[PDB]
Amino acid sequence: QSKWICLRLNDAIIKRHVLVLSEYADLKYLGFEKYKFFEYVIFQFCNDPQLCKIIENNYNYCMQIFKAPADDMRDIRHNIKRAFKTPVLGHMCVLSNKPPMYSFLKEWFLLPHYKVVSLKSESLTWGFPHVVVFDLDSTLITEEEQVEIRDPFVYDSLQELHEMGCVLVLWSYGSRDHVAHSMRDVDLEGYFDIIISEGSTVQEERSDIVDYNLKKRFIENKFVFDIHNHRSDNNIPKSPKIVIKYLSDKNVNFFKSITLVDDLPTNNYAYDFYVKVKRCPTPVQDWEHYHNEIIQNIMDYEQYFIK
Amino acid sequence: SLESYETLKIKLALSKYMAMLSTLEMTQPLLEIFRNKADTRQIAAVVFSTLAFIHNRFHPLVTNFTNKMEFVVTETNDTSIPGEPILFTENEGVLLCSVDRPSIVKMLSREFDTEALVNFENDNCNVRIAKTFGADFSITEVEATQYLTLLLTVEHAYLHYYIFKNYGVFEYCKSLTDHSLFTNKLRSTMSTKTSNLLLSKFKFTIEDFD
Amino acid sequence: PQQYINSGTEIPFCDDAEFLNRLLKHIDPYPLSRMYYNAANTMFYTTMENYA
Repeated sequence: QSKWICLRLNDAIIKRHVLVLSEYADLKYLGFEKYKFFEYVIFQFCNDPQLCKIIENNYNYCMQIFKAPADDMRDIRHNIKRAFKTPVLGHMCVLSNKPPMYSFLKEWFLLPHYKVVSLKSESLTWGFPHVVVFDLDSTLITEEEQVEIRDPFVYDSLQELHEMGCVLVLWSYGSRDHVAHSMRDVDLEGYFDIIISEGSTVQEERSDIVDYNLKKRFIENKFVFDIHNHRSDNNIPKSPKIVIKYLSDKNVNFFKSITLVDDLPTNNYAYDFYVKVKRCPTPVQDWEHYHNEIIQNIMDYEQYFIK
Repeated sequence: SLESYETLKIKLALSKYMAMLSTLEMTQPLLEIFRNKADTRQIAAVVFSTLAFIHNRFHPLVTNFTNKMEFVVTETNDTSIPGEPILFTENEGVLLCSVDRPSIVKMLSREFDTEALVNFENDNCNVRIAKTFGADFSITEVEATQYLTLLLTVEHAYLHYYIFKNYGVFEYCKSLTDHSLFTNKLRSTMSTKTSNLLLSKFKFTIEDFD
Repeated sequence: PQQYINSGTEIPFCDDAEFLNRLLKHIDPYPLSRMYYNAANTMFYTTMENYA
């Protein structure tokens, strides 16, 4: 629960990317010119009013002041998109000069600043992309072990979504094996963008190849996850870390908004939108209302603010 | 670099030293004076001002200084000694320091190399072409080189002086015979500000070859 | 001695920090992180010469 402040760089020499500071003095860690890399930069509100006064006297950059008691990633994003009237925001830079312990945002991509040069743009969409992420084992499939397409209308809706550029990101928690069968069984991949498996579990991380099935080009479902929280509970959230990682692997570096669609609300750590799939032992053809919901969710920013 | 801003801090200390001598009674660029015998008193006074800045930054906790001391400069290799282009002396209470101009002048005649040698930020529109769109102060790297060179040379002398003052004549002789006390020693009382001292900044070795 | 800094009576100082900073700016790109070696080279050279 804190007041907050943000730089807005005057000359957007690099766009969209934003940073978070532990010190007003961190400018010294940044040195010359590199501030021109970061369109906006958030800092916790000054305790001493003289700091804010000197800031107010500085003309080198624009700035904003606000409250964000809501210590949440997506809520902060929403607030900032309001403040600067911008639908999209870049990645958050980090340094070995360790960030302020705003670790409530822990689960996120962190850019070690120098990768800024590594920031290629990408072809993959001519519009700014929306993204939707999915699961197999109990998400949208029929509950029969031989799953069925709930609706061929959905089957073609898959391709239709390309009209809007909605990117389609399956992460089955189930092993690669059932996906290996599913692929041959139904060319949803022929309608569908990105696939991942093995998400079921988290491993006790501590400091102490699949192509052969049919000559595929598919990912090593590597052990990229970590304990991350090391606490007495049993949650396997969908991971923006891995997700964005794969996105930048696809050179996907920006997005409008991302929705998770799954049967498990718990994994949603404040995703933009969550679609609790209605588990079904029949092809329900319920997709019509799911469509409508998602469309309205998209429209939310037609007003320039999600609400 | 995570040290890069500290290298900039070193640049800052350097410029702080430079501007004071560049403004206070700064008649001419160094070589114009040093090529001539004119106002050897001015030359020695500039040296003393350098020593003052050194006492300052090395031991800033107390700015007071025993400015009362004598000066000599020489033009005679029969007086000169290799390796110590400046030397302190005491004569029956007559504290004095002595120099040979020609040695240091001849020293400061080779700063003509160029850094066109090693890696830097990669050629890119970000590096340049980005600037191609949208958005007496006369100093050059060679002069800065020479000035830092002279500073570094005087550092040796100042450390020698400190030691001599604190330990008397015999230990001065001992150190001149053997500068090993210089050898790899940051360890100090905080008053020395030893990290301020540029020995911390650069390291070198010869290899005996063939 | 032809001179006597007993004539000296000062602790010379300057703090035109902003002027020094503007002057610093145009010297920022210089890679003394490379150049510095020149001084040591020439000093060692001269000392070698003097011993010879």
